[PDB]
Amino acid sequence: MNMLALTIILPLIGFVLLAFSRGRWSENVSAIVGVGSVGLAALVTAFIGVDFFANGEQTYSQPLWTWMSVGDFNIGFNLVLDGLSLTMLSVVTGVGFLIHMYASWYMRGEEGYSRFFAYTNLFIASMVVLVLADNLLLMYLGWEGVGLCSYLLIGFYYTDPKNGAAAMKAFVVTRVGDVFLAFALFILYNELGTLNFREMVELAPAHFADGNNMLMWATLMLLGGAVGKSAQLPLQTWLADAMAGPTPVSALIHAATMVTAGVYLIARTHGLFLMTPEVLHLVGIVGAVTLLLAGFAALVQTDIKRVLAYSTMSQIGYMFLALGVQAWDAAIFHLMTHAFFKALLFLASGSVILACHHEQNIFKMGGLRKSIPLVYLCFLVGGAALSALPLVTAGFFSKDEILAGAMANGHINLMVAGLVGAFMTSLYTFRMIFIVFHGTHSLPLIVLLILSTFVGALIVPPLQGVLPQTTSMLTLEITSGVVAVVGILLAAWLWRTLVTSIANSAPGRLLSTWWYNAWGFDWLYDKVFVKPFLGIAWLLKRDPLNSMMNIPAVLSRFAGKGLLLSENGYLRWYVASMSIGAVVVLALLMVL
Amino acid sequence: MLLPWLILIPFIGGFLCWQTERFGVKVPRWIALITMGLTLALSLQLWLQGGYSLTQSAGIPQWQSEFDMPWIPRFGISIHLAIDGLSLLMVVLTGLLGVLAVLCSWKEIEKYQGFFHLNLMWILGGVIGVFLAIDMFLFFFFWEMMLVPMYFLIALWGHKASDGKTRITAATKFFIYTQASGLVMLIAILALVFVHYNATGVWTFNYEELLNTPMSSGVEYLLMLGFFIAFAVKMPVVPLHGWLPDAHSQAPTAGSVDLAGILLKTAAYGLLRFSLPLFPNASAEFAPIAMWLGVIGIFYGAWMAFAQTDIKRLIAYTSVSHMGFVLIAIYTGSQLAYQGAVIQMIAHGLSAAGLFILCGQLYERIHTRDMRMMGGLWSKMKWLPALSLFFAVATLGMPGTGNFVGEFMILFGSFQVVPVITVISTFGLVFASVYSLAMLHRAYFGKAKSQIASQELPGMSLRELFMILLLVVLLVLLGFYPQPILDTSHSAIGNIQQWFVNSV
Ligand SMILES: CCCCCCCCCCCCCCCCCC(=O)OC[C@H](COP(=O)(O)OCCN)OC(=O)CCCCCCCCCCCCCCCCC
Ligand SMILES: CCCCCCCCCCCCCCCCCC(=O)OC[C@H](COP(=O)(O)OCCN)OC(=O)CCCCCCCCCCCCCCCCC
Ligand SMILES: CCCCCCCCCCCCCCCCCC(=O)OC[C@H](COP(=O)(O)OCCN)OC(=O)CCCCCCCCCCCCCCCCC
Ligand SMILES: CCCCCCCCCCCCCCCCCC(=O)OC[C@H](COP(=O)(O)OCCN)OC(=O)CCCCCCCCCCCCCCCCC
Ligand SMILES: CCCCCCCCCCCCCCCCCC(=O)OC[C@H](COP(=O)(O)OCCN)OC(=O)CCCCCCCCCCCCCCCCC
Repeated sequence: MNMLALTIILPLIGFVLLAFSRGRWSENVSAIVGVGSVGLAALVTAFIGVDFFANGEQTYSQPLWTWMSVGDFNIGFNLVLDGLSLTMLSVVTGVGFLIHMYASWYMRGEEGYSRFFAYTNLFIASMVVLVLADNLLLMYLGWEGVGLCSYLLIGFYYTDPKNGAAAMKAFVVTRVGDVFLAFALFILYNELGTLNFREMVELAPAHFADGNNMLMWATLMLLGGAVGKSAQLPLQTWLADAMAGPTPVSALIHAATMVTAGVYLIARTHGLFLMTPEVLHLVGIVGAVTLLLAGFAALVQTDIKRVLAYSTMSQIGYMFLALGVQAWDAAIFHLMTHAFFKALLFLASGSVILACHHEQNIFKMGGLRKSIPLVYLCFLVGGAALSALPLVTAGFFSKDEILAGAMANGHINLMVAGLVGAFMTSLYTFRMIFIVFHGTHSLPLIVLLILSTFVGALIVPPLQGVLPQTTSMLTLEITSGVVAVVGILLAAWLWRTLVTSIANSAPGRLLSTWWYNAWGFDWLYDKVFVKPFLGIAWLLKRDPLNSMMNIPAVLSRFAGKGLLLSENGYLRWYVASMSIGAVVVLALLMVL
Repeated sequence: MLLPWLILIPFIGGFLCWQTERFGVKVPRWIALITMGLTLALSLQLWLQGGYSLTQSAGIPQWQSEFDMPWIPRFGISIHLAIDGLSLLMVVLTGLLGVLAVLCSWKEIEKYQGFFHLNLMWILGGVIGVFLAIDMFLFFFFWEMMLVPMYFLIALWGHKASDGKTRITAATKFFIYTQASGLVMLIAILALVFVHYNATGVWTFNYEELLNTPMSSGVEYLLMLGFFIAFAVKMPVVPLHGWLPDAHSQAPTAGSVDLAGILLKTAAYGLLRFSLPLFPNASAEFAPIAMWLGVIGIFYGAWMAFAQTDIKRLIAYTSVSHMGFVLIAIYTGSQLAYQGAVIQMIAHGLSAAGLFILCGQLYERIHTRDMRMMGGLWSKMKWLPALSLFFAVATLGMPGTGNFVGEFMILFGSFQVVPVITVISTFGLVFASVYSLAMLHRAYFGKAKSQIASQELPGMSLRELFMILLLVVLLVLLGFYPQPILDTSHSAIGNIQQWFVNSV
């Protein structure tokens, strides 16, 4: 097949046409171009999957050209497709198509319509390049494009300076993560002589027979890039502070493309991560820690968007935990199910923002179960998939598979972290929906409402032969359902006097304010990075090196002004200076 | 026999551009375009007939073309020109930049425009001459003779909104920096020629005969230091960068003098062809100092660029940071890093040309260069903020542009050689993203900060827009397909690398 290059080229064509359109086209024409390019990519992905399952799920390679060839440095411009690439491509294309349809409905009467769709098409193109590249440098191309498109999409309403500040923060934090990823690329080329994923996996055990320090460094820097893009520790503040953009931007970033790039990077490089078990368990610890902080921070937020952002944070932490406990199939399955229900939740949140006015607070509003039953039902089923209602939602099955991977690998701390994370997830989710909703049948809403039930759990990712198979189950299902049920019942019981009594207490208020400030990571990152940067920039705004190199001009001017005093115009002094020079010349000649 | 004509065509074109001033004011721009297109087409013809993708490194000296005619036979001085892949890439680059400079200085309907064109072609022909000369005195002559035209069109034709004293000060600073460093290079050249004459008996200024000069380590170090100071003024290397932002800011407001004189770095070529082959041991000992000066240049240029309120000074400091990257690349001794440095030189030329042309158009649109006086310009202009976004993305180091190919290939080779410097330089790439986004947010995003930014600005002319789009297309082609450039420069880069590493 010659259709993977089509899945790259079609969103590229959409981006180029809509960017050079510059808003002169109608809304219908620009919507047709952007949504049609993304839908054509989705249809070509569907046909690629049909052809993939027609054969024996064989890995396919499509080279195009050689990107660079300097001696032994041979970086090729080749695409590859296997089960993991097909799963990520299908998720990206389908969820992006649904978000594009909802955005075409949602962006009516908005300036920058074609610019919005050009940026989202370039986002889809960059992530398709990211998931289809057979080597790390082409994947870095896709990584950088995804970061640039996220920067362009977060600061879409560029007139508000807060939006631009959030976009700039997201771009700088992700660029730090990509510099870590670049370190990984440099290490892997310097050691193995290649950046092809299959070739690196084949060449790593032979090369790293005596020393294994450089492979551990490379996998640690790969994890650094992954937590850069997936908004984990210690590069996590951008997701919380960068929801100032539009709602379809948030849906795309949180479900389709941006946060799933790190999970894909860990899954694709699993052969390198398996040779460094300490780094893989460090991936698990990073996921568990980010899980805990996101769950604790999500309850104390007072906005729907920030709660959904920390929900995305917590679920990406679940996927990172699953990769750490070598539950690769569970991690990818949770990626697809979380894409479905988080896209659904963001669509319902955008609908309830449009139903309300000026995006008001969640505490003063309530009793929306009668005015808007449809948005309430969509939000309820999205939360149930988020909070793992047993045997009715796909998220329950995905979290059950992740917890079974935690069972089978003999990790205790990650297990209890996942269990209390599931509890905390149930509490914050049902808290938020019962605070907001208590006291038109759009087709994408119905599609990811169906996909948030067990119908989405019926889809099995074809990761056999690509990712290694994951290695009591009834008791785990019972205790997970019990934890989710008691979290639901507790959040229904409280949320309103006891919550005010707990919050108004000084330890309670201190903990609530500490968890509202992203565990103080924004302040810490400001005081260690942003404030000294501005201090050094203010110290170096007048070019001190230029002044120090201009010092000889000042010395020359001073010396010339001093020497010009001897040209006073007096003939007697001229005769005196002649006699002084005669004395000096005679004395110097007599000395030597 | 085209290199003597490669230097002579710009000279005769500028001379006849001055001569045709009697026939009109709208006339010499067409003659300028004709002679720059002729030089560019001749360079493209010599590229197409060169066959640089099928030649192997056979030892320095190895030229595609060569020519020798005795100029001062008393000193053994001759017009000695030669060309290979790297030199031809440089001459094609300055031909394209001169065409862009002529197309940028369009509609300058004024008296003595023919002399402005004459100075421009003297600068461009001089840059071609230093790129082609392989006689040391001839190379130094060409090196120092861009100085009078550049000085005169900075001091007399410069930024007219500023005072005439400021333009004269910037021009004199640039002249004093470059000419003093050139005189230091002349001292090094004379000492090398005399050392070869004493050790052998043959008196010459030929580069190919001065290569086999037995000398002590200290004398070779001093000769290398003279050459390096001459190249470090023009590279620019900190702290000898100070002439560059004022020379850019007091350059003529069209944005053509930057392209003609500054935006191709003959200093990196000079280091590659003269500092490494003539003094390989001294360059090997000097490499850590040059690498740390490059790191300091990267971060200092980034911090300097962030602190500016002027766009043009910001872009000049971006040039300082990128040339710090190139300076790190040159002293690695790595073929991959050398090829990355060549790609980075070309990509920096194209991207900085686009940035300076867009800044000039913005200044003609809003009559100010202060970033506190604008904001929200995305809603006021039709083409300028998006092209500026592309070029800030390019000099940010984004894959898909040639800057990424050059920068990351430099970093791959450097990490093979020097890992810590590579790590610090990649954090310099983070700093590059920071200043690019700062410039984009200050200029084109947010609300209008004054009254001139609140009005619908006039659109872009088709010639300016089309050459900006040509630069965009060339940068994208360099990012996605840099293989013809690498195949062109591979033989020369390999010969320089092999001479550098087999002599130490
Ligand atoms: C991750 C990106 C995936 C690829 C798609 C888009 C690529 C970027 C498009 C813009 C830049 C293109 C520059 C490169 C073009 C191809 C260069 C090349 O080498 O072509 C020759 C190659 C056949 O020869 P080759 O395989 O190289 O043989 C080895 C030589 N001994 O020829 C072939 O194999 C045919 C290749 C056809 C490619 C068609 C691309 C169409 C793109 C349309 C949208 C353009 C968007 C431009 C802007 C993008 C963002 C900057
Ligand atoms: C390979 C798959 C992806 C992998 C990752 C790739 C990452 C690298 C991509 C590099 C390109 C730069 C990316 C960012 C460019 C942003 C430009 C932009 O903002 O375009 C939108 C803008 C229209 O927006 P609007 O606000 O409506 O209009 C302004 C006037 N009122 O548009 C305009 O105003 C007009 C267009 C401005 C310039 C558009 C981009 C030019 C560069 C890319 C195309 C180059 C030419 C194509 C052919 C290349 C050679 C084959
Ligand atoms: C302020 C701006 C201007 C810059 C400063 C002015 C120039 C300063 C030059 C200082 C030179 C110091 C030389 C010290 C030893 C002199 C006596 C001696 O023993 O000379 C040795 C040697 C002659 O002995 P012989 O054996 O015949 O030579 C064969 C060489 N293997 O001698 C030789 O072979 C000749 C050695 C020549 C050395 C190179 C001279 C130029 C070096 C570049 C310029 C100076 C350094 C950089 C600039 C400094 C800061 C501005
Ligand atoms: C009003 C303003 C003007 C007046 C005030 C300002 C000062 C003006 C004068 C500045 C220049 C001072 C003299 C510099 C040259 C000194 C030469 C010297 O001492 O040479 C000694 C020795 C010669 O070599 P030797 O070892 O004898 O060889 C035979 C056996 N090997 O040499 C060696 O062995 C090698 C010695 C190398 C180090 C000496 C040169 C230092 C140069 C410093 C500047 C450049 C630093 C590098 C680049 C920085 C960034 C651009
Ligand atoms: C230690 C292990 C873990 C390492 C990784 C995790 C920690 C690093 C995370 C860094 C996050 C920094 C985020 C900064 C976002 C700033 C966004 C922003 O809008 O900043 C404001 C300003 C915007 O510029 P302007 O357009 O002019 O706006 C008007 C001015 N307010 O813009 C600015 O003021 C510019 C701010 C520049 C920030 C530079 C950050 C550099 C990060 C380097 C990380 C190095 C890690 C290792 C350190 C050494 C260890 C030995």
